[PDB]
Amino acid sequence: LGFLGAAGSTMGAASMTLTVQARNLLSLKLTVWGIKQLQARVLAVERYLRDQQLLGIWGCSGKLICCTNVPWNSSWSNRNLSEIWDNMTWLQWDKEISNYTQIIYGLLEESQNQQEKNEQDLLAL
Amino acid sequence: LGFLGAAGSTMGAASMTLTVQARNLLSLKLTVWGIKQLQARVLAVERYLRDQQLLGIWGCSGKLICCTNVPWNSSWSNRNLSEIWDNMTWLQWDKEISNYTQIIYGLLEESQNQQEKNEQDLLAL
Amino acid sequence: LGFLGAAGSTMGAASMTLTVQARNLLSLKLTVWGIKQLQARVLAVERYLRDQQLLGIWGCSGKLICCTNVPWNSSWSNRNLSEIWDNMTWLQWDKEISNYTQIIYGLLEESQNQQEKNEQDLLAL
Amino acid sequence: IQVTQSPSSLSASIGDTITVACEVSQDVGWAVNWYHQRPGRPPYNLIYTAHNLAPGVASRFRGSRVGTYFTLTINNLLPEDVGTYYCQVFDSFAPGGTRVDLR
Amino acid sequence: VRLDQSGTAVKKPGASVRVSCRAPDSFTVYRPRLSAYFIGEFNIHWLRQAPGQGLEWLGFVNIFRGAVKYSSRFQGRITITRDTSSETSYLDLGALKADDTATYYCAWDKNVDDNPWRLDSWGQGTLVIVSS
Amino acid sequence: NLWVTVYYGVPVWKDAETTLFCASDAKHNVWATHACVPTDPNPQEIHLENVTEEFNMWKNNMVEQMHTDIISLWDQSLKPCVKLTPLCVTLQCTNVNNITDDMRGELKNCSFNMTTELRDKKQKVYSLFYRLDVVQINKEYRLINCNTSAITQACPKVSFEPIPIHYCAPAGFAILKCKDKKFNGTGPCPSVSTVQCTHGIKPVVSTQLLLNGSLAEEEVMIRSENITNNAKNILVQFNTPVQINCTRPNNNTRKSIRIGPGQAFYATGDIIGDIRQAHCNVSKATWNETLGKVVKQLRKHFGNNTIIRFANSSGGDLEVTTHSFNCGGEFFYCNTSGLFNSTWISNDSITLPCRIKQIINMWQRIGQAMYAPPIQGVIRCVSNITGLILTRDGGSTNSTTETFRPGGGDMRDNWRSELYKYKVVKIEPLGVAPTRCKRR
Amino acid sequence: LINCNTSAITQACPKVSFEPIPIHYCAPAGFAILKCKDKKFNGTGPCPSVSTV
Amino acid sequence: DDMRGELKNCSFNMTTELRDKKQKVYSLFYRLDVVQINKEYR
Ligand SMILES: *[C@@H]1O[C@H](CO)[C@@H](O[C@@H]2O[C@H](CO)[C@@H](O[C@@H]3O[C@H](CO)[C@@H](O)[C@H](O[C@H]4O[C@H](CO)[C@@H](O)[C@H](O)[C@@H]4O)[C@@H]3O)[C@H](O)[C@H]2NC(C)=O)[C@H](O)[C@H]1NC(C)=O
Ligand SMILES: *[C@@H]1O[C@H](CO)[C@@H](O[C@@H]2O[C@H](CO)[C@@H](O[C@@H]3O[C@H](CO)[C@@H](O)[C@H](O)[C@@H]3O)[C@H](O)[C@H]2NC(C)=O)[C@H](O)[C@H]1NC(C)=O
Ligand SMILES: *[C@@H]1O[C@H](CO)[C@@H](O[C@@H]2O[C@H](CO)[C@@H](O[C@@H]3O[C@H](CO)[C@@H](O)[C@H](O)[C@@H]3O)[C@H](O)[C@H]2NC(C)=O)[C@H](O)[C@H]1NC(C)=O
Ligand SMILES: *[C@@H]1O[C@H](CO)[C@@H](O[C@@H]2O[C@H](CO)[C@@H](O[C@@H]3O[C@H](CO)[C@@H](O)[C@H](O)[C@@H]3O)[C@H](O)[C@H]2NC(C)=O)[C@H](O)[C@H]1NC(C)=O
Ligand SMILES: *[C@@H]1O[C@H](CO)[C@@H](O[C@@H]2O[C@H](CO)[C@@H](O)[C@H](O)[C@H]2NC(C)=O)[C@H](O)[C@H]1NC(C)=O
Ligand SMILES: *[C@@H]1O[C@H](CO)[C@@H](O[C@@H]2O[C@H](CO)[C@@H](O)[C@H](O)[C@H]2NC(C)=O)[C@H](O)[C@H]1NC(C)=O
Ligand SMILES: *[C@@H]1O[C@H](CO)[C@@H](O[C@@H]2O[C@H](CO)[C@@H](O)[C@H](O)[C@H]2NC(C)=O)[C@H](O)[C@H]1NC(C)=O
Ligand SMILES: *[C@@H]1O[C@H](CO)[C@@H](O[C@@H]2O[C@H](CO)[C@@H](O)[C@H](O)[C@H]2NC(C)=O)[C@H](O)[C@H]1NC(C)=O
Ligand SMILES: *[C@@H]1O[C@H](CO)[C@@H](O[C@@H]2O[C@H](CO)[C@@H](O)[C@H](O)[C@H]2NC(C)=O)[C@H](O)[C@H]1NC(C)=O
Ligand SMILES: *[C@@H]1O[C@H](CO)[C@@H](O[C@@H]2O[C@H](CO)[C@@H](O)[C@H](O)[C@H]2NC(C)=O)[C@H](O)[C@H]1NC(C)=O
Ligand SMILES: *[C@@H]1O[C@H](CO)[C@@H](O[C@@H]2O[C@H](CO)[C@@H](O)[C@H](O)[C@H]2NC(C)=O)[C@H](O)[C@H]1NC(C)=O
Ligand SMILES: *[C@@H]1O[C@H](CO)[C@@H](O[C@@H]2O[C@H](CO)[C@@H](O)[C@H](O)[C@H]2NC(C)=O)[C@H](O)[C@H]1NC(C)=O
Ligand SMILES: *[C@@H]1O[C@H](CO)[C@@H](O[C@@H]2O[C@H](CO)[C@@H](O)[C@H](O)[C@H]2NC(C)=O)[C@H](O)[C@H]1NC(C)=O
Ligand SMILES: *[C@@H]1O[C@H](CO)[C@@H](O)[C@H](O)[C@H]1NC(C)=O
Ligand SMILES: *[C@@H]1O[C@H](CO)[C@@H](O)[C@H](O)[C@H]1NC(C)=O
Ligand SMILES: *[C@@H]1O[C@H](CO)[C@@H](O)[C@H](O)[C@H]1NC(C)=O
Repeated sequence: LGFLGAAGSTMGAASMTLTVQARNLLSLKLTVWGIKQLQARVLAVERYLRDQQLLGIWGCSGKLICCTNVPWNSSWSNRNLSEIWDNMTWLQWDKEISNYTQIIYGLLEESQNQQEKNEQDLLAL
Repeated sequence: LGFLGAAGSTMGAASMTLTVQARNLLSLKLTVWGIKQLQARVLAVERYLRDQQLLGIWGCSGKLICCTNVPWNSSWSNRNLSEIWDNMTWLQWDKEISNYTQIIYGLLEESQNQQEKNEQDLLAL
Repeated sequence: LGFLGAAGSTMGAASMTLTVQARNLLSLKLTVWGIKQLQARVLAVERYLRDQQLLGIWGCSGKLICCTNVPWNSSWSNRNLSEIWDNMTWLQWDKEISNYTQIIYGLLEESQNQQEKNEQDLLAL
Repeated sequence: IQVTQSPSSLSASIGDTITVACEVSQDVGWAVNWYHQRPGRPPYNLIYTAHNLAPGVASRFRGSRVGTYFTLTINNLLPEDVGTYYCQVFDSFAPGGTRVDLR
Repeated sequence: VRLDQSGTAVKKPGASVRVSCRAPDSFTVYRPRLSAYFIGEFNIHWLRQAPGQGLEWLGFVNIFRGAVKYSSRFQGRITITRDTSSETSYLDLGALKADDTATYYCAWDKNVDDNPWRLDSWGQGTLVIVSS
Repeated sequence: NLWVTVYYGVPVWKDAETTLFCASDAKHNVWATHACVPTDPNPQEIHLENVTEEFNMWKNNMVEQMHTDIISLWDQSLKPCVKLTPLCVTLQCTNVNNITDDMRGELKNCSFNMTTELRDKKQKVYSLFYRLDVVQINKEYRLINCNTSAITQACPKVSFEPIPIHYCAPAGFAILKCKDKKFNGTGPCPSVSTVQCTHGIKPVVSTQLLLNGSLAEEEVMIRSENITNNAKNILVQFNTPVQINCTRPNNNTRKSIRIGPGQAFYATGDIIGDIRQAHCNVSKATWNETLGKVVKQLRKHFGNNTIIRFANSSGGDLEVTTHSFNCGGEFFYCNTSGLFNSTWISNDSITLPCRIKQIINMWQRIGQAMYAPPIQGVIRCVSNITGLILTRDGGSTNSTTETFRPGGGDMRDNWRSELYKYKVVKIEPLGVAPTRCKRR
Repeated sequence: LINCNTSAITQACPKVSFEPIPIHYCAPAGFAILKCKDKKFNGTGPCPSVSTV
Repeated sequence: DDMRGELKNCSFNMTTELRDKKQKVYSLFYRLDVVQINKEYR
C-alpha cells in the first residue's frame, strides 16, 4: 500500500505500516501564489515540529512505537484489549478518546520527567 | 507552577520543572502585520532547531537532562556542589559561566563524537 | 580543521571528524533582499528537516554514526572493504552508489520498523 | 547647575603635556564636552561624552573622569593648539574658559 | 555638516535683529524601515560669545515639530524658529541692549540618545553690533 | 571529581531584539487589526517569586519598533486612497454669516474649478476651508500644501479611533512586566512577572497631554531620564483620570463631489445652524487636585523650598505648542493656555479654545500630507487625561523657581508611557551544570 | 463611456490570455485531499468510497 | 569646437505649484536627448 492506505483497517493491520505514511509528513517573487506556497511550507514545517517535540518530551524521539510507564486508567475506556484491537478502525478509536486526550498527555509528561530524574539519580552512583 | 515559574527558585525546584517551561517553546496576505508574524514564526522555528541540533550533537536528543563524559575543570568554577544546587538561581549560574560556554560546548561535541566512534569500533566485534 | 575539511581526504579521516560539518548545517521589509533571504532560510530549515526525517525513520536520531541490521547486498557494490575505506573518497563513493540509494533507503526503514515491532512484542512479556 | 573650570590660563612649551580640569556641582554621568577655539575662529568639538574622540582631530587629546572631577590631558603639544578651551555640561557653560599659549 | 550663517549686522538699541543659519541637505533623514525621507530629530542650538568672554547658551530648537527651549535669562525677548523648506533656522532677538553685541554662532546637535548636548558642526559666526 | 550535564528548558533569559506581532480581540481600521491574530479570552499571567531584573524604559527597543510599526500601518492605509493633486488650484475665497466673534475669519467660503468625471468639461465647486489650511497668494487663496508635498485624502471609512492592540513576541521569547507600583523609569524591579504578551495598548495619538491610555496604581508618578536634563522630557502618570469633553458644535454637513473617474472627493458643505468654536472642557476642581498632586510628587526631586510654575508652551508649530489630538475622525489643536497658569508655592469648567485642521502632516514626511475628510453632524468625545509631557526650563543657579511647560512632538515619548512596564527577553533553554553522574 | 462616472476603467494588457488553463490545487505537507470516488454522490452526506490524494 | 550644437537651451511651459497656470521655464539638454519636429524639439 501507500499513504493513508490502511486508515479504515484494524489497529492490528494499521499498527504495522506506520513508516509508509509517516515518511510523507514533509512532502520566486512576492506574488499571490508565491506567498501562499511559502506560508503553506512553513506551516507544514511548524506542525511537524510541534509533533516531533511532543514525541521528544516523552522520551520517544526517533521511535515510531515507544512504550511508556503511565498506567491506563480504565475511566478513559473500559473496553477489552482484543475488542479494540481486532474490530475498530483508528478513526473510531480516536473519536472515542478525543475528550480524554490532554489529561493523558500531562500524565505522560510528568511520568517521563520523573523517570528521567530517577535515572539521573541512579546514574549519579 | 507554570512557564518560568522556578526562575527565582533554587536549583532543586528548577531542575524538576523542565518540561513545564519547555512545552511552550513553539506556541495571510503581504501586510505589515502579516510579514511581521511570518518572520516571527520562522525565527522561533529556527531558534528551536538550533537548540535541538546542539542537543543532538552531544548525543542527548530526546532527553531533558543527560549525563556526559568530560569532567568539570575547576578552571570554569571552583564552587562546591552543595551551595551550587541549594544556594543560587539559574540566572546567576548562567552569568557566572557565560564567558566559558564555547569551549565547554566544543568539549562535549568532541567527546560525544569520540565516544560514538569507540562504540562503533567495539560493536564491530 | 574546518568545514568540509576532509572533503577530498580518504574514508578514514572523514569518518573521524563528521561533527565539524554537522554543526554547520544551520548556520525587515518586503523588498527583494528580504524575500530572497526569507526563502533561503526557510529552504535551509526544510532541507535539514528532511534530512532529520530520513535519519529518524532509520532509528538513529541524534547519532552521527549508527549501525543497522540489513545485509550489504553485493549487487550494489561487491568491492573489498579495505580498498573502499583506504582508497575512495566520499565523493567517488557517492558517484558509485547514487543509482542505488532509494532501494537501500527503503530497506533500512522497513527493517527498522520490523525491528521496532519485534522489540515491542518482546517487551510486552 | 554650576560648573567651575580651572585654571583660568596656563603656558607651556612645544611637545610637553598639560591638563585642564573642571568640576560640576552635581552628578552628570559622563555628559561632559570639550571645546577649543582658536582666536577669531569658530569653536570646534574635540571630546564628547568625556571619553570619546570627535572625528577629524589628533589622538594626543584625552579626557577622563575621577568622581565628579573631569579633566582633559594634552600630550606632545603642537603650537597650533594655542587658543581657548571650555567644558560644557547640559545647558550650562564654563565661565571664562582656559587659554593656552606657547612660552 | 557644512553650516552657512548670515552676515554681519549692525542695529541701534531698542530695535530687533534676526540671524539666519542655513544647513543645506541635512534636515531630512532616511528611514530605511518605511523607505522614505522624514524630517529629522536634530537640534539647532544658538550660542553667543561676547568680546573676551566665554560662550553663553541662548536656546535650541528641535526641528521635528519646531519645539524650542530658551535660557531663562533671555526669556521673553528671544524667539527661535526653523524653516524646513529651505533648511534654515532663524533667531529673532528683540529690544537689544548695549551689552548684547557679540559673535553669534549656530550649532548642530545630532540629538543622539547616548551623548547629550553634543554640538558637532558650527557656523562661521555672525557679528551682531549695537551702538548709538 | 565532577562531571558536566546539559539541561534543556532551563529558566534563563537574556534581553534581546525581536520582531513582535499584533494581537487584538474581535470595519476597516487605520490600524489593521483585522490582520491581528485573535487573542485568547484568558491571557496567561505567571508571577515570578524572588526575581529581580533591571529595566530601562529609555533604552527599550519595543517603543522604537512599535513606532516604526504605527508609521507603516499609517502609510499603508493611505496607499489605496484617492489622490488629491487636482485640488491645488486657485481658490476664489470670501469670508463667511451668523458667526460669533471667536470664529471671525477662521472659516473661508472658497469656490474654484475642478475636473469632472469627464475631461472636456470642468465644474465650479464651492466648499468650506479652515483658515489654517489656506494661504493667500474676494481673494485668491491656495491650499497650504501646494508648493511642498502632495495631498492624499484618507478614505472616509477608516476608523481613526485607537483600537487597543496587544504586542506579542513569538515562541522562544518572553515579556516581563514590572508589577512594582512605585517603579520609576529605570533600575531593578523586584516585583516582575512574566506574561505571554502585552496588555491592551491604545495607540492614542496626542502631543501635549496623554489621552485615555493606562493609569497608575498607587499615586501619580514622575518618570524621566536625568531630571537634571532640561532637554529630556518628563512623563507624568496620574492615579485618577481627568475627564475631558471635547466637541465641535457645528453641524458640518458633507458634500461628495466628483473629481476623477471613480475617484471622489469629500468637501465641507454649508454649515447648518450657528457656527460656534470647537472647545474642550475639564473640571476645574479635578484639574486643581491633579495639579496639586503632581506638584507634591514633583517636589521630591527638587526640594520643598523650590517654587514650581506651570506655563503655556514657549512656541513652535501648531502641533506642539497646542494640545493636538484626534477625535472621531477629526483633528483638534486646543489653545490649552488656560490649563497652565498656576504658581504653586510651598462645578466650574476650564473652557479651552480649539482649532480644526484638515491638511495633516503628522510624522513629517517629505512629499505626503493627509487631507482629513469632513465629518457629518456635531462631534463630541469624552476622554481620560492620564499623563502630561512636561519639559523643564534651564535657570540660573541663584534662581529658586522651576518652570514646567507642556511639550511633546516626539511621539516616542508619548508611546513610552504605555510600554514603560514591559521588557522583551529571549529564553535560553540550554544550560550546563556540574553533577556527580557519569554517563555509561 | 458607461463606467466613467462611477469607475476607473483600466485596460487589460493585450498579450495576457484570458483562456482558463487547467490548474491543480494541492494541500501542503501534513495534509490530504479526500476525493469521493462514488458516482452516485448527491450534495452532502457520507461517501462510502473515499480515496486520498 | 567640440560643442557645436551638443548642448541645447530648451524652454517649455511646465505648470507652476498650483495646477492652473503655466510658467515659462528654461533648461539645458544634451543633443542626444532631444529630437526635432529657433525650432521645436521634444
Ligand atoms: C477614549 O476612549 C473612549 C471610549 O471608547 C472614546 O470615546 C469614544 O469616542 C468615539 C469617537 O467618536 C465615539 O464613537 C462615536 O460613537 C457614536 C455613538 O455611538 C457614533 O454615532 C459615531 O459614529 C460615527 O463614526 C462611525 C465610524 O465608522 C461612522 O460610521 C458613523 O457614520 C458616524 O460618523 C462614533 O462611532 C464613541 O461613542 C466613544 N465612546 C465609546 C464607548 O467608544 C474616546 O474617543 C477615547 N479618547 C480618545 C480617542 O482620545
Ligand atoms: C510655500 O508657500 C508658503 C506661503 O507662500 C511659504 O511660506 C511663507 O514664506 C515666506 C518666505 O519669505 C514668509 O515670509 C516671511 O515672513 C516673515 C514674517 O513671519 C518675515 O519676517 C520675513 O521677512 C518673510 O517675509 C511667510 O511668512 C511664509 N508664510 C507662511 C504662511 O508660511 C513657504 O515658504 C513656501 N515653501 C516653499 C517655497 O518651499
Ligand atoms: C459660499 O458661496 C456659495 C455661492 O453662492 C454658496 O452656495 C450657493 O450658491 C448658489 C448659487 O451661487 C446660491 O443659490 C442662490 O441662492 C439665492 C438665495 O438662497 C436664491 O435667491 C437664488 O435663486 C439661488 O438659488 C445658494 O443660495 C448658495 N447657498 C446658500 C446656502 O445660500 C454657499 O452657500 C456659501 N457658503 C456658505 C454661505 O457657507
Ligand atoms: C452614473 O451614470 C449611470 C447612468 O446614467 C447612473 O445610473 C442611472 O442613475 C439614474 C439616477 O440615479 C437612474 O435614473 C432613474 O431611472 C429610473 C428608471 O430605471 C427612473 O424611473 C427614475 O425616475 C430615475 O430617472 C437610471 O435608471 C440609472 N441607470 C442605470 C442603467 O442604472 C448612475 O447613477 C451614475 N452614478 C453616479 C452619478 O454616481
Ligand atoms: C591527499 O593525498 C595524500 C597522498 O595521497 C595524503 O598524504 C597522506 O598523509 C597521511 C598523513 O600523514 C600519511 O599517513 C600518508 O602516508 C600520506 N599518503 C602517502 C601516499 O604517503 C593526504 O593526507 C591527502 N589529504 C590531504 C588533505 O592532503
Ligand atoms: C545621566 O545621563 C547619563 C547618560 O549617559 C547616564 O549615564 C549612564 O548611566 C548608565 C547607568 O544606567 C551607565 O551604564 C552608563 O555607562 C552611563 N553613561 C554615561 C555616558 O554617563 C547617567 O546615569 C544619568 N544620571 C546621572 C545622575 O548622571
Ligand atoms: C528609580 O529607582 C531606583 C531604585 O532605587 C533608583 O536606583 C538607585 O537610586 C538611588 C537613589 O536615587 C541611587 O543612589 C542608586 O545609585 C541607584 N541605583 C543605581 C544602580 O544607580 C533610581 O535612581 C530611580 N530613578 C530615579 C530617576 O530616581
Ligand atoms: C444637524 O443636521 C442634521 C441634518 O439636517 C439634522 O438632522 C435632521 O434633523 C431634522 C430635524 O431637526 C429631521 O427632520 C431630519 O430627519 C434629520 N435628518 C436629516 C438628514 O435631515 C440634525 O438635527 C442637526 N442637528 C444636530 C445633529 O444636532
Ligand atoms: C463646556 O462648558 C461650557 C460652559 O460651562 C458650555 O457652554 C454652555 O453650554 C450650554 C449647553 O450647551 C449652553 O446652554 C450655554 O449657553 C453655554 N454657555 C455658557 C456660558 O453656559 C459647553 O456646552 C460645555 N461643553 C461641553 C462639551 O461640555
Ligand atoms: C463631560 O461629560 C460627562 C458625561 O456626559 C459629564 O458627566 C455628567 O456630569 C453631570 C453633572 O456633573 C452628572 O449629572 C452626570 O451624571 C454625569 N454623567 C456621566 C456619564 O458622568 C461631565 O459633567 C462633562 N463635563 C466634564 C467637565 O467632565
Ligand atoms: C502663551 O501665553 C502668552 C500670554 O501672554 C501668549 O503671549 C501673547 O500672545 C498673544 C497672541 O497674539 C500676543 O498678541 C502677545 O503679544 C503675547 N504676549 C507676549 C508678551 O509676547 C502666548 O502667545 C501664548 N503661547 C501660545 C498660546 O502658544
Ligand atoms: C491662546 O490663549 C491665550 C489666552 O486665551 C491667548 O492670549 C490672549 O491673546 C489676546 C490677543 O493677543 C489677548 O488680548 C489676551 O489678553 C491674551 N490672554 C492671556 C491670558 O494672555 C492666545 O492668543 C491664544 N493663542 C492662540 C494661538 O490661540
Ligand atoms: C477613564 O477612567 C475610568 C476610571 O474609573 C475608567 O473606568 C474604569 O475602567 C476600567 C477598565 O475599563 C474598569 O475596570 C473600571 O471598573 C472602570 N471604573 C469605573 C468607575 O467606570 C474608564 O474606562 C476610563 N476611560 C473612559 C471613560 O473612556
Ligand atoms: C477491510 O475489511 C475487510 C473485511 O474483512 C478486511 O479483510 C480488510 O483487511 C479491511 N481493510 C482493507 C484495507 O481492506
Ligand atoms: C524565595 O526564597 C525563599 C528563601 O527563604 C524560599 O523559601 C522560597 O521558596 C523562594 N521562592 C520560591 C518561589 O521558591
Ligand atoms: C486650588 O485650590 C486652592 C484652594 O484655595 C487655591 O489656593 C489654588 O490656587 C487652586 N489652584 C488652581 C486653581 O490652580
